[PDB]
Amino acid sequence: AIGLVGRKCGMTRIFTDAGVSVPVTVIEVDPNRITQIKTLETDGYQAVQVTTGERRESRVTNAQKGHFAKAGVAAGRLVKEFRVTEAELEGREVGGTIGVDLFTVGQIVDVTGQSKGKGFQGGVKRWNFRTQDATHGNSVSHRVLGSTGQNQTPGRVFKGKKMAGHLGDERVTVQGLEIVSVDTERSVLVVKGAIPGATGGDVIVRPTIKA
Amino acid sequence: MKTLSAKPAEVQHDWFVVDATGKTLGRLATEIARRLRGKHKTSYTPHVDAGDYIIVINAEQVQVTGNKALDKKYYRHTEFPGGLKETNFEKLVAHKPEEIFERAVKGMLPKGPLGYAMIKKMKVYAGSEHPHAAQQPQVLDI
Amino acid sequence: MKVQASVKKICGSCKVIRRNGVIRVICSAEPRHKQRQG
Amino acid sequence: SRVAKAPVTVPNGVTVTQNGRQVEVKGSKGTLSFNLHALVELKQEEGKLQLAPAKESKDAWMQAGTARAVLNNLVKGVSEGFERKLQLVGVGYKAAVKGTVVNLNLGYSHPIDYALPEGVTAETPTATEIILKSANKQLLGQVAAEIRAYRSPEPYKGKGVRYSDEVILRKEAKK
RNA sequence: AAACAAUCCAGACCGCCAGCUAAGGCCCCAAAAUCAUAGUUAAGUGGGAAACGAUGUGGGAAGGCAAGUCGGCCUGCGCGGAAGAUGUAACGGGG
RNA sequence: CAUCUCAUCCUGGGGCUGAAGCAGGUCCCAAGGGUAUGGCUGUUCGCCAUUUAAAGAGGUACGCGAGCUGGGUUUAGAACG
RNA sequence: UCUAAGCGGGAAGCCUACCUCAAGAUAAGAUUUCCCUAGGACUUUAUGUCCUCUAAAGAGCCGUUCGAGACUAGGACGUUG
Ligand SMILES: [Mg+2]
Ligand SMILES: [Mg+2]
Ligand SMILES: [Mg+2]
Ligand SMILES: [Mg+2]
Ligand SMILES: [Mg+2]
Ligand SMILES: [Mg+2]
Ligand SMILES: [Mg+2]
Ligand SMILES: [Mg+2]
Ligand SMILES: [Mg+2]
Ligand SMILES: [Mg+2]
Ligand SMILES: [Mg+2]
Ligand SMILES: [Zn+2]
Repeated sequence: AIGLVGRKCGMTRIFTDAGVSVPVTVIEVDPNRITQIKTLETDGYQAVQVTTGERRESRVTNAQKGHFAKAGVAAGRLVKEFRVTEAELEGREVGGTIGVDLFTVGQIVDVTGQSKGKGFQGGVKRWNFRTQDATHGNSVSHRVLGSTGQNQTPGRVFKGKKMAGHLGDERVTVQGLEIVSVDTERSVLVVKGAIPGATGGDVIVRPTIKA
Repeated sequence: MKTLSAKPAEVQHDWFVVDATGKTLGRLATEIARRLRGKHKTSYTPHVDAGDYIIVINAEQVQVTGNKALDKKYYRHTEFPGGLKETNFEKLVAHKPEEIFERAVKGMLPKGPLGYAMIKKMKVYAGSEHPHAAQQPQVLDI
Repeated sequence: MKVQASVKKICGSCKVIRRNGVIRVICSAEPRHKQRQG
Repeated sequence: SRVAKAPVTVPNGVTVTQNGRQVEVKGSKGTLSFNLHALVELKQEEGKLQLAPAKESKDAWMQAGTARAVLNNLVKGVSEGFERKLQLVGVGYKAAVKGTVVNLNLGYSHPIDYALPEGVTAETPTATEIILKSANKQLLGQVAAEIRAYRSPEPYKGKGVRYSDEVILRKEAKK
């Protein structure tokens, strides 16, 4: 299903007439420009490759210059593919635009983004590990992992053991979000809930796959 | 007079295509392994690969006897703490017949660099057509 | 069903059947005479 | 086998062709098909099938008996089909054969729509009654059993879907 | 004999790109039979196990009743009985 | 901080019932997930209080002290019988 | 007679399905676009050697930095900002 590429602009609230306050995220959607269409005879799968935003000409390589010039679009700051079906490819064509009116108020969507990076983190923050007693004779180990295995059988650490490591900065999808408003003059989506990432980060909005 | 080894530079690999329709799996794999190893040549050398290329077509029509289509299990371990996975002969032959032929033949070959080089020469295809017509394979009827 | 190592006719209406290599006893008179060897 | 070694009677009107290992029985009310086991061959005189094993083994005699019984059913049903009767017992249990579906009310929170296959036809003379019929005896039995499976007769009062030719184990709940 | 002091075959003076054999083997890993003849098993039994259970299936000696049928034995090979902890894991593997 | 087994505690699917219904008893299949907080005691356990859908049984050097503790037990002091 | 031939139904379990990673998948896959088109000599006569001319697409160093970060890596920009 074809989606949009926008930018997390920030969070707000929307008051309903009945007094309910709704936490919302504003996604700014520069209208996406179709750069390529992949079909079964050429690529082995059907997809719509789209670009959005703008990139100055000195940061655009010659390869990408020619790739955007083949289509009738200007270079954007990123290029993304959406895997689609036929009959979801009727009025789509290279050099076309996919705007914010692809979504309706109340439609359920999934938002994909890059979560905030927390760097190197320990078991407590990364795996919800429990701390050991702060003061009952406890030595210099309060937030440490504890045991990492067993004795001589198996005599190793198993794969997938939860240890300290880099946390966040991953691709995350939040499903089941509702479209609170579709401002086509501001080119903005307003969705209910929280979406992954920081303000200014790239987010992909798709129709919900749960259906 | 001393016994000579085949030089790798003068080994002549030949291409063959065998049809697997309605053949016993193991009884075809033994002949494939013999051809791949080069055991049918008088220049046979255990440290040299002098075998032939073998194209297997219609690989998904290979047969097992008895009740093995349902009873023969194929195992994997992902090396994760509970990650032992299991499949059937009939599920795997309708999903990956090339893995069936590769597992059958790789166990009948030597286990080492030369063995991997020998297994590289078996090309397995589920359909009736293969892409190696440039190599002009001869019909090896087993 | 009774899953036993010893299965046999109980009443005169119990039939001894073999199904998929399992010896079973099915009875039309008494549903409680159903047996499977195992 | 005694079931085999007895020739099936073909009434006048039904044809039975034997193209290959397949066997096609055409009649006034159907076109059924059958496969012959590799251990048994077929031949008519003019209007009588005589199934006989080849190689004369015990397996072949078993398979020949099976082929004779199935072909006798095929001829019988293609000439004049089979029919089965279901009876619904219990208050509120109703059945309506509309179009090619059976709408059943069997003490549930929703009525069951059963979709008859292309071989089987259904009818309803009375609400607590279904008469199915088809050429295929196997298909008829399958449809009847699948309908009965929705609500089988219970021992304590007999309520449910039952066969007309079915004896029900009755019980009681003396304290 | 997978691996395996004490099992089986065999007692190493040194050399050889010679031959015959033992135990054990001869589809492939891996040297030699996809050898031959006649049977049995369908359980991957072979390739772990008992009391006991059973119209499995092959053979033998009888017996009763008369389109053959009944149920008693003695045996060959099978079936159930048969649940464990890192990973198939009770043919070394492929098969 | 775990990981496995299944001889299953809950949840899922069935047979029988001395199964009216509700609810049970018992056997079969099933290891995906889940599977208390406290008082007492060094306790494991156990008892009790109150929950829970349930508060499973085991293996892992009776898993885990070059990860923590050191209450018990098993150094040297001291006392009672 | 559910099974021998043939045809079905049937579970939180299995395979998919949902999410994330993933071509070092050495079998290293695919698509789009972009760049490089000079002369000689010497023989070991061949992805041969040396000399002259060439230095592309792009990448990096470096700098201003970051909602990215142990160092890295990654993202943005460097005056036409
Ligand atoms: Mg200290
Ligand atoms: Mg401290
Ligand atoms: Mg080890
Ligand atoms: Mg050895
Ligand atoms: Mg000899
Ligand atoms: Mg050999
Ligand atoms: Mg032979
Ligand atoms: Mg169990
Ligand atoms: Mg307690
Ligand atoms: Mg311990
Ligand atoms: Mg102490
Ligand atoms: Zn009985």
